[PDB]
Amino acid sequence: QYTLMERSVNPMLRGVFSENAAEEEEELAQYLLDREVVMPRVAHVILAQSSCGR
Amino acid sequence: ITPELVALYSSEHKALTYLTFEMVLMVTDMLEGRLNVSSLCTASHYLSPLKKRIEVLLTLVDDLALLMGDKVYGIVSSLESFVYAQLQYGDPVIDIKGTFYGFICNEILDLLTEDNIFTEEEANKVLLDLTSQFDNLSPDLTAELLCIMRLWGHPTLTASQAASKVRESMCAPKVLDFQTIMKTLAFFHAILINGYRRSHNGIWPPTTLHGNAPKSLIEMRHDNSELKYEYVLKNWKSISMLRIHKCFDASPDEDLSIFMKDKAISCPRQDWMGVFRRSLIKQRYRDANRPLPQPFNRRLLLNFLEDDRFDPIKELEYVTSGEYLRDPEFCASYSLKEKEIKATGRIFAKMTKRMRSCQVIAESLLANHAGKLMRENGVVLDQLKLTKSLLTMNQIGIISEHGFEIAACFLTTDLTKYCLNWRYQVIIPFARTLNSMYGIPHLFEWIHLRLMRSTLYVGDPFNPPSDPTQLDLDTALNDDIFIVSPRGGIEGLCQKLWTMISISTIILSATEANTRVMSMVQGDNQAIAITTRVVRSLSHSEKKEQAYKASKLFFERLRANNHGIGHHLKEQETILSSDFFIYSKRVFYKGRILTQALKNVSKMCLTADILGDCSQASCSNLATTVMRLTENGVEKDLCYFLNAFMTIRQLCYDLVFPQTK
Amino acid sequence: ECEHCSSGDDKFTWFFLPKGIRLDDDPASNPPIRVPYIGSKTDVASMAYIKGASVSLKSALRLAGVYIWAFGDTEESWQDAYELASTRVNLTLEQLQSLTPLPTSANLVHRKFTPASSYAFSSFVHISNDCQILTDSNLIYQQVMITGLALIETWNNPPINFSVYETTLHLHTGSSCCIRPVESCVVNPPLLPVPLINVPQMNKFVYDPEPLSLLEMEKIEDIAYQTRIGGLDQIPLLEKIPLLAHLTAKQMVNSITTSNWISECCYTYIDSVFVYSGWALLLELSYQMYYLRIQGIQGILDYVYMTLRRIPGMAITGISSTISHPRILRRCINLDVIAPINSPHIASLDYTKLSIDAVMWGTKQVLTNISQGIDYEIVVPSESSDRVLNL
Amino acid sequence: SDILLNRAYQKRIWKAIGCVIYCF
Amino acid sequence: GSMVTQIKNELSTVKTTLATIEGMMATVKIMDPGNPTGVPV
Amino acid sequence: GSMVTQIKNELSTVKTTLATIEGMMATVKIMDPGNPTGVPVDELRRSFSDHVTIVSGPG
Amino acid sequence: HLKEVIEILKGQAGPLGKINTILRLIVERILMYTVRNWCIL
Amino acid sequence: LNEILLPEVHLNSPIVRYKLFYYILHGQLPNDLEPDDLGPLANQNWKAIRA
Ligand SMILES: [Zn+2]
Ligand SMILES: [Zn+2]
Repeated sequence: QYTLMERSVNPMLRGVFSENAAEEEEELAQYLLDREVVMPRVAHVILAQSSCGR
Repeated sequence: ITPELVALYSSEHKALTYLTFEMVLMVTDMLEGRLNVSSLCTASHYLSPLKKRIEVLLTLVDDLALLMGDKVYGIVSSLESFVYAQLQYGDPVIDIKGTFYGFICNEILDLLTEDNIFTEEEANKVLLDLTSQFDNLSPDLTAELLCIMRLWGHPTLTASQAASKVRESMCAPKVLDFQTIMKTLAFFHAILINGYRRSHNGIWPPTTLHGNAPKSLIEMRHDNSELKYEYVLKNWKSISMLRIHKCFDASPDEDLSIFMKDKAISCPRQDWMGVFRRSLIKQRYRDANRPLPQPFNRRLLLNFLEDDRFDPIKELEYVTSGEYLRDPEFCASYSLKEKEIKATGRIFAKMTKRMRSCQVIAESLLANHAGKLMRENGVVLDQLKLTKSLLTMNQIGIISEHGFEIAACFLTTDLTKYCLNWRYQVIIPFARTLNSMYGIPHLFEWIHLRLMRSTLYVGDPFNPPSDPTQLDLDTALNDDIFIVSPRGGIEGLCQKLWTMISISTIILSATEANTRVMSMVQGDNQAIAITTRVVRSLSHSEKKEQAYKASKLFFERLRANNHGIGHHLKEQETILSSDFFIYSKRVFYKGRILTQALKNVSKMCLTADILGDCSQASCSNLATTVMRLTENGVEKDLCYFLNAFMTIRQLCYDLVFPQTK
Repeated sequence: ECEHCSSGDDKFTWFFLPKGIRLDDDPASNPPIRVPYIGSKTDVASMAYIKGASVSLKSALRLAGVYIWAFGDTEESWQDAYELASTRVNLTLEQLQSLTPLPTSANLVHRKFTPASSYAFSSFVHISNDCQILTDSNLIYQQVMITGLALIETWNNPPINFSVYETTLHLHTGSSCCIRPVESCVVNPPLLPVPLINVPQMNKFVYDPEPLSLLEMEKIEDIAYQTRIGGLDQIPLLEKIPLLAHLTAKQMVNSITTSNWISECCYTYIDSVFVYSGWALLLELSYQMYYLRIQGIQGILDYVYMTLRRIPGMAITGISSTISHPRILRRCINLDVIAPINSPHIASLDYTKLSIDAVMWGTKQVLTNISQGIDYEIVVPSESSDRVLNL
Repeated sequence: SDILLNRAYQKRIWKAIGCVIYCF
Repeated sequence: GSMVTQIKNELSTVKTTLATIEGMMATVKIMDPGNPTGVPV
Repeated sequence: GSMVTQIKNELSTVKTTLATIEGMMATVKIMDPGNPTGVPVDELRRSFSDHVTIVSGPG
Repeated sequence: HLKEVIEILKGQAGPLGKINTILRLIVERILMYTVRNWCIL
Repeated sequence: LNEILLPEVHLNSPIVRYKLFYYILHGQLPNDLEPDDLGPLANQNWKAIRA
């Protein structure tokens, strides 16, 4: 899926792929998770409904 | 053993056979299925009665296979329906008991005596031996004898034989009734308007009444009131000829998931011989002094991914503008279908990239806006409410003592050959009204128009055309692997429109007979629960007799309507029963779903087909199949023990049969 | 005799299978059949309902609601949620707050034909959680009911086709270590700054520059202003309970003219519930009785009695289920709304007629109070027009 | 338009008549 | 004049049946796969 | 009034035929020839490749 | 409450079941009127 | 890389009779196949195909 997404040049999916997508998702997951209490359900939901998750 | 063939010889029988790699995989899958089925019948006390019957069935059909050849799969497919024929052998109604049983016995006799392998006496004896393994069984076990279907392997396929069936369903004259088409179109319009009323705050769609509309229809449009089906059946000449204008702001790019699914795409027409093996076509091309055709290996997903300028509006313009009917590159072809034993459905079609994109866009457009408007059937994407609706439909006539009561007679119809029997002249009005509702001048009547102008063929690399002088698809004749100018549709393609037409026909037939029904049309199998009012004090047999008598008129009307729209209904397709109906290959018998656990256990193999081939994936597959076994009536204790046993078996197999050194 | 009931524990899910069942036999002989419990999928009460909302808009609303429910409702907890939604929409902070659904009891739900069972003996099974507390708890109790049904089904395996004796399963979940209290929705601020989130602004499938129309923006602004000024639940606690009774009565009246209202009715004024049910039904039937030239209080009472008596029994089952609940039943009896008459046992009571009697008592109370001059408040939900002038 | 009364209905009616007489 | 009225009422039926015939013939003509047809707008 | 009466009876004759034509038109048969002959598509291709935007019924 | 009864009776001349249930409800209401006011008869 | 793209373990493609016929005619393998059984393969110049 990454090999097809990085190869994609289609007008749709123009900005979907990002080279630092993994790093951005790690930073966002740290944002949601590096709190006083860790709530993996909330982090999963918020990631899945964020731009990185879409 | 070689990478390409296996030569097997047995001295006991003095028989030598050759097996290719695919045939080796079939034989080992079938033998694993036989082992699993026999061992489960040995183990479970529930399936214990089935062991001997399954063994005798296997022996008899193995000798029949040796006697006939590839035609024994006709007998297997006949047994597939004989299971249901035996299931309806014990219904209370005398006039429906044994009809399917007798007809299927006649068809098995025909299949056994067509080649004169068996005389009439021998054929009758063989039929009796086959049938005796089905009698004196509980309804649950008679349904769990539907595991044997893949226990005899699959037939050796040829392009010519597979093409002959589709060349005859298509390319064949079909007479249709204008009025039947117009009545079902009027009911289609009525259901569309009623659905758009049930949504969108109870207001009619933008509609233009015809000049023949009476005063009553004008007032119902003005008042935005529901169109009662009895009214529609009366004024069907005005409910039809009613132009529904644009209702949906639908766009081709509404859903992105449809564009990201890989579908088989055919080569350009100019090089259609590149599917065949190079060895077989090299000389016939050399004698014609022509270059060898270029092999085609592109995929739809990769082609869509590598387009710098891809606009779904411009993709749909291919069909909308009329360019599809002029493209000299367009080429559609069939190919042999795996794991099928029935003559019908042995092929699936592939188109070009532009016409596959147009097809998926049109199907998404129909499934998102207009498909939602007709819910006269009960099928929905939510499986939970789907099976709840199925149980409610099945339990109509089951009322206890804890006046008048209610009674149900169930009808099941097979719609496999519908795709080949659809004709433009019967779908054009529905396609035109859908085009008007979506705003597209011409989108949905594309399949038949494009097919009548192109020659189809079955693309098998080892099945080149018999005549080596036929090097161009257009000039090909209607024989061998070619299907010249198919007038019908293709399976799956434009199925939403066909399902909607079938729903309209079912509702028209129900209204014509003044009978309440609950259809559950699903594209392959439709189930109709005919409902009637009976006296509470009546006997159960008499209640079911009254229900069947009420359902007789509805069934006659449905047969007449389906014949009018060009679908001749035979005895094989329809199954009338006062106890059960069939939905998604599962039978709903008297408020129950029968088990069919042996079918699930027959596909419990020693490795997953996925590429990684880890031990975890295989063990997860085994666990999923054991979950199915638990859900299908097998002892939960036995299922737990079996899960542990086969997880151990799989790990030991992976340890001692290492894939990689 | 049950050993958990006999020893302290009293929380259980009661399962019953009647005697005399014979599958593939005369339906009259065996007990009545019904669709068994096969599961309960997702079933929003947002501040303002948006129609035709884009996928990005729905995703942003989900993100904001989950964020506010989980991490807190401070102003910075709203700023962070607004930014994270701004990675997918273009709404301003005010309309985000306004349109976002309720950040209370977030379900956190996240993502061919294979029936879970044959439903052979499970179609005859009675289930009742009347001895149980009841959204993790809802899923737990659905799991308990499914487990009990599967246990009943494996008690009579497919080899068994008869039931010569009636069986009862208790399935006590109380006195269990596993059930636990639930505490959440505390304020946890982010110990790390918001990351620099790259956003496909131009891509329509990820970001929508114009998710709300001008009319939609005007409507949401009007709703927010009306709530800020006119108010919604700012009313004191003493005023919330009668208002909840009025709203649940309106729901019941709209229902008649497994779904139930025991959760609301157990925490409100049941006599006020039925009084406002009568009031709402009277509002619905006012025009019909006026065009029929009905005169006098008793004319209204007779008309409403026959209207209630002529509705199908399936429609009134919503109110029947609420009244049949033991706590609500005792409450109705003690408030003189309901008198259990013409039944040797409570379970044999005609709860449809009982609900009709309760609604009739409420209608009589409303008519008498109106005649004496006690005005009754009219509520106009989904209105911040002409429908109020009609009401 | 005459209606028929079951025996339990008759007991109901006569008990109601007794109650009305007792209270009035 | 009465004659006229009846004639107007009966010509209303003539109108509706003629419109039915017209629509039926239009549907027939548009049912020929030979010539692809397009819905206006 | 007499001319208008002559046309009164004649128009009734028309009404009935129009009803009758409608009857037969309502019971017509739409037949698809199919490709029984099996003639190469090249030859069978005697049909429009172009959509025509003709209005059917209302419009 | 007999207005609906007469309306459906004229409309039809299914409905008979509604006719019967409305008649039964009316007569039962009259019966309880009589029983409640039994003393003053 | 060929140790990941292993051949199928289970059946996922149709069984073709003419594939087996091709492989048993290419090697001149013993058989009792009638001329019509082979279909188009009987007219091939297997010599060039064998070469
Ligand atoms: Zn207990
Ligand atoms: Zn525990």
